[PDB]
Amino acid sequence: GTGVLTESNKKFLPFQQFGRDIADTTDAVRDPQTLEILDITPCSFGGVSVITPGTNTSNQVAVLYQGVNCTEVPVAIHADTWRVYSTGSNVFQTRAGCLIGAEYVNNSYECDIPIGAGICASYQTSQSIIAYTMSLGAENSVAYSNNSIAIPTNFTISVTTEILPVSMTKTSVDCTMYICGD
Amino acid sequence: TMSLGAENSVAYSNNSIAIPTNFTISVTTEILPVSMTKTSVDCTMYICGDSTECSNLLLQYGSFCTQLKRALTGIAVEQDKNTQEVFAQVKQIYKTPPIKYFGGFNFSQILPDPSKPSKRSPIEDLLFNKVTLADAGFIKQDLICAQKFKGLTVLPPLLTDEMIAQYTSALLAGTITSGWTFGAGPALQIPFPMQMAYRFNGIGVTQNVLYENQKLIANQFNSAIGKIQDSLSSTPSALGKLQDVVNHNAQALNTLVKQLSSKFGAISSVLNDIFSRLDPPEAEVQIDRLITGRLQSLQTYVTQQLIRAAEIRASANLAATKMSECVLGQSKRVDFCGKGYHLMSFPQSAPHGVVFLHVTYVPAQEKNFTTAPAICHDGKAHFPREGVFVSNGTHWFVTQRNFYEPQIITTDNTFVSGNCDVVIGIVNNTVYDP
Amino acid sequence: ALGKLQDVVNHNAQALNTLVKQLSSKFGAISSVLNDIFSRLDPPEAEVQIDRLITGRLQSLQTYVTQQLIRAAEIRASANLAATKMSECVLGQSKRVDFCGKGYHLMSFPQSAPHGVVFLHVTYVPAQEKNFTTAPAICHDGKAHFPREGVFVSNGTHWFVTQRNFYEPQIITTDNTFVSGNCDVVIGIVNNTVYDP
Ligand SMILES: *[C@@H]1O[C@H](CO)[C@@H](O)[C@H](O)[C@H]1NC(C)=O
Ligand SMILES: *[C@@H]1O[C@H](CO)[C@@H](O)[C@H](O)[C@H]1NC(C)=O
Ligand SMILES: *[C@@H]1O[C@H](CO)[C@@H](O)[C@H](O)[C@H]1NC(C)=O
Ligand SMILES: *[C@@H]1O[C@H](CO)[C@@H](O)[C@H](O)[C@H]1NC(C)=O
Ligand SMILES: *[C@@H]1O[C@H](CO)[C@@H](O)[C@H](O)[C@H]1NC(C)=O
Ligand SMILES: *[C@@H]1O[C@H](CO)[C@@H](O)[C@H](O)[C@H]1NC(C)=O
Ligand SMILES: *[C@@H]1O[C@H](CO)[C@@H](O)[C@H](O)[C@H]1NC(C)=O
Ligand SMILES: *[C@@H]1O[C@H](CO)[C@@H](O)[C@H](O)[C@H]1NC(C)=O
Ligand SMILES: *[C@@H]1O[C@H](CO)[C@@H](O)[C@H](O)[C@H]1NC(C)=O
Ligand SMILES: *[C@@H]1O[C@H](CO)[C@@H](O)[C@H](O)[C@H]1NC(C)=O
Ligand SMILES: *[C@@H]1O[C@H](CO)[C@@H](O)[C@H](O)[C@H]1NC(C)=O
Ligand SMILES: *[C@@H]1O[C@H](CO)[C@@H](O)[C@H](O)[C@H]1NC(C)=O
Ligand SMILES: *[C@@H]1O[C@H](CO)[C@@H](O)[C@H](O)[C@H]1NC(C)=O
Repeated sequence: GTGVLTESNKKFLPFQQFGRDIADTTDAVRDPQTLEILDITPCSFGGVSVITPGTNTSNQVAVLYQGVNCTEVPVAIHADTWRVYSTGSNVFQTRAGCLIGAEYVNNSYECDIPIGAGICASYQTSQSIIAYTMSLGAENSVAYSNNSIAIPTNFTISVTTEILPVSMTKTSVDCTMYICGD
Repeated sequence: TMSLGAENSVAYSNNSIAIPTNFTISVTTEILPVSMTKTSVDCTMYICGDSTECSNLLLQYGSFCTQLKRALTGIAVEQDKNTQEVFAQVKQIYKTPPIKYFGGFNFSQILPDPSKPSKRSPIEDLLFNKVTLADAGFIKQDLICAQKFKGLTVLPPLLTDEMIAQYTSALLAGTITSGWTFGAGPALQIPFPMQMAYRFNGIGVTQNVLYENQKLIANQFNSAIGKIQDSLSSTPSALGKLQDVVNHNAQALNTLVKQLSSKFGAISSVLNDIFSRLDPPEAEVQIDRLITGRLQSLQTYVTQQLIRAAEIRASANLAATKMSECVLGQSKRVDFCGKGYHLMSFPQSAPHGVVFLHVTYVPAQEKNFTTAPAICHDGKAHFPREGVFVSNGTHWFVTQRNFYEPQIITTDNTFVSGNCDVVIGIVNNTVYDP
Repeated sequence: ALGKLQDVVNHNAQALNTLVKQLSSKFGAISSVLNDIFSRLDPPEAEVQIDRLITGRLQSLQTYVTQQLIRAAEIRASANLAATKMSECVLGQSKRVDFCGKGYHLMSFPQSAPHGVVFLHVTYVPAQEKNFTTAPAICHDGKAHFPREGVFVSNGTHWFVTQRNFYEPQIITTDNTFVSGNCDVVIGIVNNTVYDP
């Protein structure tokens, strides 16, 4: 196989050799010399996701790692050449992972680049790419009272558009010549 | 053999009308899925796990693994848009007034609880406890570890449940304090009993009924809400419609992951075995057959994922239109917003779905009467302006159509057109003049 | 603003271009060109390698069609919505809220777009609110007086009856209020004079 040989914590039976997961992949192996449990776990991985503004605007980017405590993405470095994203200058940990190269702001605006779990980044002001928490909308508290009614005294006619697709394009394929050219 | 129902028979005749003399407030329930889990898969290590040469050979097939990822990301962003359009239909974030006395109605069971750490209503908490959902992209540090080790991943929703509950509470406060005016422009406060009087007036029942049966209506509403909580708590199969989504998603993921074990006719299901214990010249062919089988499995998986995404999107559009017509207004489309004449609706969040509480009006206690289409007073037909011409006996009166309340027949609630010889069934009666 | 239709066009172009790119996939065979394969193999070997390409390109075609069927189902759902709107919105006035735009519906006008339609929903939006003091009824001679259509409203001293959507104060006469009962059972009733015309 291939993976990190790792110190195990489970127990086999006095005769068990292999250990299997649901999809019959070798989870643990009986050590050859010593009668010790040894677990085979694929060496850690995950998607690499990159947050960018338009290249028409900038060329610096943030990088989001899905499902990592951010204490292992420096563990799994390219050495073991773009380091500035593995190492911690601006490291913010969220439910989706940690995104490096983006500054966490204690404010809250509308959403531009959805990150997940309520966080979503943007590119603002001395220019950096910020990450903040979404804002639902302007706060409001209507003045309820049991002998008070608000009646409008003026109106505004307003017209809005609504785009709707109706039909797609009608294609047609030639099985014989596509599958089997001439 | 199936029984279709209590076989009944209504006593039709041509001079008889049945008018209810009482009513009943009935809170119904309706549970709708909105979104599903946002999975994402990578070929390179699902198919060719830790096998550089397998990756190099998979490079030949190539363009396939951009269709897969493209479809999956489309589905994920579609789920996010579904949630946006179902819930984010309010401009501001309204707040319930600090003091709660809405004319005797008791919304304690639907408004959020500051006591809980999560500001969810008792009903929302009960729903969340009732439905058991799998890990929603929790940071790894179970069945989830099996899938997560094959490149199969679940992304977390962009809308955390707390801010979904914030949308829900904003909608509740808006519809309680303002009415339907907050969905058609700016919020306009109005006392709740007057709002509910308008809601009666919009189903053909005058408001003098509510202003005189306010206590009964409040008590019935409170008891109905309590019974809703008890019923959807005790019965475990009440909301299996949401559990179906989670079951299907986890089940498809399990089938896909353990499908990695099939050999598809090859000598072994693990590639290093084929590479060490077999000659490369046809090892290429054998592992190519394995790759074709696994690509077929992924393609099938995403085809059912796409069909189920389309069905969930249709359900989400239905939920969004129910949120618009039912919650933000008062619909006349019968059985759209619950069995009976629609009064109000109250949204309540739930995992991967939403649940409404359709308040409706149901007549209770009928009574036979003798009716006429018109009344001939001085050789002129006299039709009812609004209502019916019932009569317990020689006492012909004019009531409204949905609640028995007799009135003397005068020239104010009666309009005249014709002579009393064209109408079949006209009845001689006096029409008092004020 | 109208990228919804451009999305359809782009999806169709991409879906129909991945097929054209797919022919350059050897699919486990020696090469993805039929003539070379037939010109460098004995009849028996060719069949084996060719079957690889034929089966591969067939699969690709099914993958493309199935997705076309799914997309056509989505477009049909969208087209059924458009028809419903054109009928209840362009050919009538709708009472379903947020169906024909936000606000109370007035009119709608269709305009033709490439592979789609766009509507111009003419709505009505109240603008300038004004706090008032209201009551459910008006006890005059011991009898409650409920508004025939509208709400009771006072500007601080006098009481009026106005519409529910536009401040239009009126003197309270007996031609716009209906009597129902006596004034000891409704909570919130207030004294006032109801004019007799
Ligand atoms: C291998 O040699 C070591 C050296 O003492 C011994 O302890 C161990 O038991 C041996 N392995 C086996 C399988 O006997
Ligand atoms: C791992 O993540 C948890 C939260 O899930 C956090 O509390 C902890 O500090 C992180 N690091 C370690 C070494 O556990
Ligand atoms: C409004 O509510 C307050 C407190 O709930 C009460 O004191 C007052 O009398 C009410 N106004 C009415 C019923 O007109
Ligand atoms: C109503 O609003 C319009 C602005 O759209 C303004 O021109 C007009 O004077 C206003 N009328 C009143 C009576 O306030
Ligand atoms: C109407 O029904 C309620 C119970 O829902 C009852 O308390 C009341 O007495 C009834 N009124 C009449 C007139 O039957
Ligand atoms: C409203 O109902 C709740 C039951 O959930 C009850 O605890 C509370 O006392 C009620 N409110 C009043 C004012 O009685
Ligand atoms: C009217 O009388 C008929 C015949 O007795 C009866 O079946 C019906 O129930 C009565 N009306 C009502 C209350 O439905
Ligand atoms: C019918 O109802 C009217 C009004 O309450 C009453 O005057 C009359 O006595 C009733 N029918 C009879 C018994 O004549
Ligand atoms: C009701 O139907 C019967 C049966 O034909 C008929 O004799 C009677 O005249 C009808 N009543 C009226 C008011 O037309
Ligand atoms: C109504 O009265 C007129 C004259 O008063 C009479 O000719 C006619 O037959 C009467 N009809 C009924 C149904 O009593
Ligand atoms: C109505 O009164 C409330 C509280 O007194 C106030 O916040 C609001 O601005 C008032 N509305 C208008 C239109 O002045
Ligand atoms: C209320 O309206 C009446 C109109 O009859 C007017 O005489 C009075 O001055 C107004 N009061 C206020 C406070 O606006
Ligand atoms: C209305 O007037 C009557 C006069 O008999 C009086 O008894 C009652 O208290 C008045 N109501 C209010 C709210 O002032």
